Amino acid sequence: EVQLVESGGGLVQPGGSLRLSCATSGFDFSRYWMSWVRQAPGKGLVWIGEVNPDSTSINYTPSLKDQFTISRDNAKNTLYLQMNSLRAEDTAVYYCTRPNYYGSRYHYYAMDYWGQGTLVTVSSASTKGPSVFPLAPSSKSTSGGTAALGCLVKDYFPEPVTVSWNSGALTSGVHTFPAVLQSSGLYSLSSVVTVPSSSLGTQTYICNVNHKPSNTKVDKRVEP
Amino acid sequence: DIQMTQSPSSLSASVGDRVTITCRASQDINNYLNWYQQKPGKAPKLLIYYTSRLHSGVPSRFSGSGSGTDFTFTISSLQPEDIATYYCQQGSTLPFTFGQGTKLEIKRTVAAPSVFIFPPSDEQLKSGTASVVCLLNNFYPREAKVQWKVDNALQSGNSQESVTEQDSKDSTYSLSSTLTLSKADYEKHKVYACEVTHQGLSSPVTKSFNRGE
Repeated sequence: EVQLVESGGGLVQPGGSLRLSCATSGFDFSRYWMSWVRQAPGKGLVWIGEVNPDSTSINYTPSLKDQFTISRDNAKNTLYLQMNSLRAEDTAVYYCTRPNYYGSRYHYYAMDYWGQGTLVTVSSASTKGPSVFPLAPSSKSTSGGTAALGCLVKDYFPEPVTVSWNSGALTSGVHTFPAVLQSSGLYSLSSVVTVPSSSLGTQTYICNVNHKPSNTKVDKRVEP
Repeated sequence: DIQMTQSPSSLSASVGDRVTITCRASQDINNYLNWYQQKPGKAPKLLIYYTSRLHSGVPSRFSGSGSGTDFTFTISSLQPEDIATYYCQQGSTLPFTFGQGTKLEIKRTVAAPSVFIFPPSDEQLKSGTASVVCLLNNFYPREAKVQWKVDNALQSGNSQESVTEQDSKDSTYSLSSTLTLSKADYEKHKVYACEVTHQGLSSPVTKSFNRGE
């Protein structure tokens, strides 16, 4: 099935440049128009622009034509977003999308597939990878037949961190908390899971932590 | 640029309710109108295209109507999984533009939290810091009080809270409270407790541990 994976997000200094990439799978990339949309934290969706199969038509939203250059590599099935002279107002999640349901002799489409997005943070601070600590299940974290366990992802910058449990095989009862800004200007979050109390000595629980801005990947085993 | 306005901007309804959202376009856009759903912490997903056409795998309970400048998005019977921000988007003229979004929230019955406490890990303690975590799981409504108590005394110190968005399965919230201390300060005290107040609780619930055991 259609897969869209953005990468390149992270920290950019004001006036700095960055190139985002969107690697695709599951479709003949060379037949589709491709698009980029952004979303500033807690704000709405803003269409940046589009590019046709042979790059003879590249259209942008007028107010962003200076900050962005869109291109594509058909041989690599990849979409690119060149970001130039970035401002604080450019901090956003950048989504690559696939236009489809094309209008007949009319420039219309609907974006049928979207990537998970890449967060671009515009700031003068430095990147920091996090420490990962277990939140061990105990009788103090057990309500009858239900036990809670988790991972504490501490002291990272910029956002985001992603957490999955047992390489995405555990999703029920998972709560990953919004990150909190600590007094040090570094972020911190926890991811928790509620599980059967009887499975504690049996089942293995591993939180998979990923902080792409620092290329930090940590698999922490959480034991009772 | 065509300006897309959505109404209401946010709404709360109960599971089983009929939900209707309107989209107005600043000019005639014929039927070149799309609707997207954005579930909490996820990317947008296409629901409807060309005003009323459903995309593959979209539940039959979602529908769209209208033409010209006025459009409607309907959920025939609201389900817990419909907690999301809904966006209309015009595909009539470049630049393609989105409405500001409509945040849909679910009203449900009172649920008391399950309270869990976590001492600092031996691994964190080795680095010279101790974070104590209090977890309030699956409660409703969002309103909750978490008080740290250290050796039965009220602890007014470096604690921070974080709350999730409404759960897509049971419409509840979860909350964490983290108390951070130096290893040296953590070792000065024996009992660590978090006292929880919620309207689902008849009396405040205290969860504690003795440092070490």
